[PDB]
Amino acid sequence: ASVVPLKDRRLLEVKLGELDFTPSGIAGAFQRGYYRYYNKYVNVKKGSVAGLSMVLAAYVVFNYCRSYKELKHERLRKYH
Amino acid sequence: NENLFASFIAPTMMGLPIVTLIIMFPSLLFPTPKRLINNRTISIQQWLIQLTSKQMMAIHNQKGQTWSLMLMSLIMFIGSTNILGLLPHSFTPTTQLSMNLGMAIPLWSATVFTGFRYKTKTSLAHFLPQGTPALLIPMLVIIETISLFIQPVALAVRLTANITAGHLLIHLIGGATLALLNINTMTAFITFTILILLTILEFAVALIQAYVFTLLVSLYLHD
Amino acid sequence: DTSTWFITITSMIMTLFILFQLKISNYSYPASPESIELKTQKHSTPWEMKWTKIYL
Amino acid sequence: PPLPEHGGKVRLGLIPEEFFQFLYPKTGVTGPYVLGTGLILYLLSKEIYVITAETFSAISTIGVLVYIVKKYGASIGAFADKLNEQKIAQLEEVKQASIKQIQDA
Amino acid sequence: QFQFTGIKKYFNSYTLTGRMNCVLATYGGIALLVLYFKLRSK
Amino acid sequence: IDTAAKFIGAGAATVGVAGSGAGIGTVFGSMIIGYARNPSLKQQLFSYAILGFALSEAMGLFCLMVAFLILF
Amino acid sequence: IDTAAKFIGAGAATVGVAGSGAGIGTVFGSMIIGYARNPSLKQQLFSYAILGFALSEAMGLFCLMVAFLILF
Amino acid sequence: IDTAAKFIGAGAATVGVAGSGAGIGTVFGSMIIGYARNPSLKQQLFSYAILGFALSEAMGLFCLMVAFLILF
Amino acid sequence: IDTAAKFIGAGAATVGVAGSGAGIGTVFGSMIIGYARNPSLKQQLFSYAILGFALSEAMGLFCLMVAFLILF
Repeated sequence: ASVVPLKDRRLLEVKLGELDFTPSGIAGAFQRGYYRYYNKYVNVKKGSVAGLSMVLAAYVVFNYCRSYKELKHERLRKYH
Repeated sequence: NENLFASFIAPTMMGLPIVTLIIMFPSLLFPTPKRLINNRTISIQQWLIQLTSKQMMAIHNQKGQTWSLMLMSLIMFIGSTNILGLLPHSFTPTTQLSMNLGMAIPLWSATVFTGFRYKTKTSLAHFLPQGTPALLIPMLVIIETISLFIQPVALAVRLTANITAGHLLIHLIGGATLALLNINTMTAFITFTILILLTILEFAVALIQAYVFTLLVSLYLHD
Repeated sequence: DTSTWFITITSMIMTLFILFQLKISNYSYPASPESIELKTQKHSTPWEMKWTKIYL
Repeated sequence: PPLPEHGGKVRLGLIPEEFFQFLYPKTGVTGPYVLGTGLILYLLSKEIYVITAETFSAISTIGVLVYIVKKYGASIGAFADKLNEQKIAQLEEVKQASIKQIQDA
Repeated sequence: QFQFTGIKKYFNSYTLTGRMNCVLATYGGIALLVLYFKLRSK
Repeated sequence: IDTAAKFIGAGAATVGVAGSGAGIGTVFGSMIIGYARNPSLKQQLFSYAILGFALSEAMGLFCLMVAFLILF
Repeated sequence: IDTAAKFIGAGAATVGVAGSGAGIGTVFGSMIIGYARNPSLKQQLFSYAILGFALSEAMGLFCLMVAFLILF
Repeated sequence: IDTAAKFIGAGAATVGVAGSGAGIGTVFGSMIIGYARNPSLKQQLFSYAILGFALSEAMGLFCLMVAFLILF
Repeated sequence: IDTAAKFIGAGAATVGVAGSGAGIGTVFGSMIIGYARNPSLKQQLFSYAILGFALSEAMGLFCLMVAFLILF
């Protein structure tokens, strides 16, 4: 399973931003990564936001799971 | 009696979940390329080192420059692990006081044993400052040695105590927004206080200059 | 909070300083490159005098 | 203070004009949008589950990271500029070594 | 095991003084004991 | 009985920060008169404003460290 | 004993928030001696004061929440 | 009653750092102006501020050591 | 209750060493601003700081020795 998780980061990193393979990241898949937010993080050209801001968005929702048991707070219903 | 603030009483929890994943994670944010031209996201990491490798190099100018290639690894770790934690529900390893007492003492005592393996006399004959007057020899060498052993405690406790102090004002000013179901005008001003305070809490980069540098001065002075 | 007992993190910090000394060790330096800028010239410069003595 | 008041009034008018323009743009695109309304429910169902807490400081640490995307479009120029000297720093050695030798031969 | 010979020239250079975690180790062992001692007397 | 002594020992511990509320007031007032003489702010003059700020807030916040320990 | 303990932890904390008034005496005051040497006014000169004025007040409004943290 | 007077006993002795908490603001606000006038910091003019900081932050944690030794 | 006043008495008596905290932050900062204008330190310039350090220190450790002699 080690060659399974190692081929997740390697494949993802090349595809997400940058690597005949180095200039493939020069156009970048940042145009593919762009459409998720709205438009506004446009500065990803050489300081690439959507390359980095996906890992940090993954590390937040991964740490939302551990905190969920402690801060329950929910009634016998749903919120607004 | 117009604007009544509220408060909420709730325990503020520095729990201890599984740490050895969380330590390794700000290593994989930085890649390293085996190529000549790089790919415009390492290239602004590679430039950022070039700068601050030219300020912990300039002072020393010795054959103690061999030590300085490590000191730029020390600045990227607590430069990152203090900047990751500003996110919504993340966890900083430099919050707990445990590892910082393992970052000070194996580094601080690596300095006093550096001159004692080469100089052996004049490293702690730096306790002799000047052309000795008579009435203040015992008042001096009980002072300048009590301000030596303070230095490992002075180096670690200054880091843990203000990093966590940033996190409580994040919660308490933030938690007073949630419990502000009274008059709704003052809710924005507490929110606007937060988004100023989060700009001040990017002095978590500024507090790593004051950890590598007073390690250099505590290296340059001894050696 | 006031946490306790300390058998944790500190053994997981020195494994990290096998990582950071692996990445940052492979760093191209402009200054280092500059220091390889004059090593090619003056070997060929005296090589011009190597044919000046081989003739004269 | 009077000068500050005038500027604020001017700023307030321009913002309203911009808002009107944005509204017109939103109105035009009414037929052809099939993206957001597929995923606006999971953020409406999970927000009916658990996601409310003392995390209005979640937005303000994400709001400040939007203002740095403004200067990131100037960080690109710096990034582009970075190593231009380095690559040129490499162009000087390939140019000097050939021309200094071929005339000597 | 090639996380060694890339940095093996570095180690025996500076671990002569840098690999003195014995003091750190000694402090850690003592710290664990005092915590246990206070929880023994509760 | 010590419930008040929980409070005032915390309530007296907080006023030791009142030095560093003024100590950074020196180093920012003393920078503008170091700047109006010599307009080279991008040099090391501004870099000695933050290290002077950080070394003063290092002795600033950890006075509130002893405040919470008396509470909690 | 409850309202006795709360209030004298609250008043003795608000001493520290006028402990940063003595800093902005220097921050707003040392603008004077800088402005008279050089009148480059709307430069970073007045704006470095705002980096002094609102950072020294940021230790002033620091402890004021901590006083109201022990009001309740 | 031994415990409660200790709780206020360390609370008064917390504020001994409040002298060093702003005494480190002055000396690092006096090398912003001594480097501005004469740029020769790399000699004595920086090592006289750290030597100013060592012999003034010797007295900040000097008093909190007493506030610990009155607590335990 | 007799030892209860023995502990809170040295609690405020070591606040008098904070006066040698902020009072030493000037006289080590004044050897910064007044060194660059005149490089003659090996003459009585450094010697009038050591007198200025020690005799300012003597009122620091004197208010430490009260806290010992009040307790024992």
